[PDB]
This record gives sequence, C-alpha cells and structure tokens, in this order.
Amino acid sequence: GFARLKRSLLKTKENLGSGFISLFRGKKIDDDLFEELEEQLLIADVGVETTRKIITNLTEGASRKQLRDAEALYGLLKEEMGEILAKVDEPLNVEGKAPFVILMVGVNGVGKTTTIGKLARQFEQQGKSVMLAAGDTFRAAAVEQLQVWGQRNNIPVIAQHTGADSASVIFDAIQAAKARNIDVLIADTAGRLQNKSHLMEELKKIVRVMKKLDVEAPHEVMLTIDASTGQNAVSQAKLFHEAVGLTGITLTKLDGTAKGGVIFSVADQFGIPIRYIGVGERIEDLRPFKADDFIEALFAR
Ligand SMILES: [N+]
Ligand SMILES: [N+]
Repeated sequence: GFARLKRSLLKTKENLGSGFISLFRGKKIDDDLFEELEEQLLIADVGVETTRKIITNLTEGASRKQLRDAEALYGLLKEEMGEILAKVDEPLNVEGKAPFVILMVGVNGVGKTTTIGKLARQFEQQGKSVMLAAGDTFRAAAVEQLQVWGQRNNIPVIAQHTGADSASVIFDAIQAAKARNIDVLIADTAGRLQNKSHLMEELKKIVRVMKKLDVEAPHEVMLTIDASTGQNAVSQAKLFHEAVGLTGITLTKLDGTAKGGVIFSVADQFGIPIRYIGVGERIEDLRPFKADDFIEALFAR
C-alpha cells in the first residue's frame, strides 16, 4: 500500500521525491541545477557517496535522452532512486528450516529486543512456531523484556543467569528448537559499541557455535538500525557488515523523521536486503519492505 505509506514519509518528502518538484520548476539542465540537487540530497541524509552516484547517473541519463527541461529529471530520478531500492527488495522467507535461525545484531539503544518481539508475534500470528533466545546475557532488562513477550504470547524463551555466555545460551536454544520442532528461532545479542572488537568477536563466536549444530545457521543475520539516527545508521551497518556479514536489515523510526533519505545510503552502500521498515511503534507498524510502494509514496504528486 503506497498510499498508506505517504503519511509516514511526509517529513522525508520535504526534500526527496515530491520535494524535488519545486527545485526543478522552470529550470534548465546545467551544472548549477545538479549542484542544487546535490545539496538537497545531502540535507536529506542520502550520504556523500550515494548522492554522487545519483547525480552521475542522472546527468548521463538526461544527456542520453536529450532532455531539455529540468522538470523531466523527475521521472529519471524516480527510476534511478527506485532502482537503488529495488536491488534490496527481497522479502525475508523463514519457511522450511528446523529451525530457521535469525541472529539479531545491532547496537544498544536501537530497539533490537522490541523488534524481536514484534517479529515473533507476527510469525506466530502467521501460524509458525517461534522460540526466542535471550543472548544479550549481561542486560537483565533485555532478558526480562524478551520474557514478557514470550509469557504473554506462549512463546518459549531460552535464557540463563545474568552474565552467562551468549554463545552457550544460543547453543542451548538451537538444541531446544530442534527438539521441539520449532519453525523460527530469533536470538537477541549484546550491543555495546564501547569495545568494538569484543562485540564482533562475541558475534563471531555465536556464529561458530551455531554452525556446529547446523551448517546453514544462522539463516539470517539481521541488523536493526534507527533511521532517525541519520549517518549513525550507516556507520553501524558498515561495522557489522564488514566484521560479521549481514543478510537483512530492519530500519525503524522512519515516520516523522526528515532523515528517511538514509534508506538510500544503506541500500546503495551495502546491497543487503531491507526486510522490514518501522513506520510507528505498534506491532502492525513494522511492515515488510516493498521498494516499489516506498518509491511510489515518496514520489507521489
Ligand atoms: N499467556
Ligand atoms: N547466508
């Protein structure tokens, strides 16, 4: 539903999508125009490298089509920015594994635990059996939050004492999931960026332990990032992807932020599928990402 998404993206539409119309009105296509467009893309948090790529491709496309009027750049931009998102438009498919293991990674303070609970409830409402692993083992509040989701939804939560070894919790959870014929296992993890090497080594150890039980696990390594944090979301994605290897992204807090343009930077810089976008705080506001809906909402005029 592109039309539902329009309200969520209003603040982002001030600079991107329909926000381009006033910039192009009555203008010719020249270096000054492309400089104005660069400024607007950057203020929208599209990022230096992705902005340069967009401008380069737009310039080449306009020249090849022999466009005269800047108004005609709008459709080329819609296509080119749409292609950026189309390259990461693969939905997450959790079917057919015993269990399908989602390792949730990211920094503290981006809502990883709440996102896990929302996804778990969604998979359960779809008829899948879910289990949760409380792998953020030194943060009692994170463990308790996961246990709240599990208790109210009759979803099992595997946890150990505060300070337990994360890899051992997740190992025990995979064993329990296999014993109990679970369809989907979602594992929380630590997120302290104070010691980056320690965090990445802990995640790598978790992955090695999983692989001993099922060489296909983890089936998804999902990053959660917060769109309202702007370029911090991009730097977080780079850290986890270069160190561990991501296979999916959930981007939260897109509603009301004018920094929604960061989705283009995340998509272009890393090429990792964007699985879900958050457009509100409720379970139902965590939506499967549809790049074409997103572009249509952004560029609606
Ligand atoms: N319950
Ligand atoms: N993978």
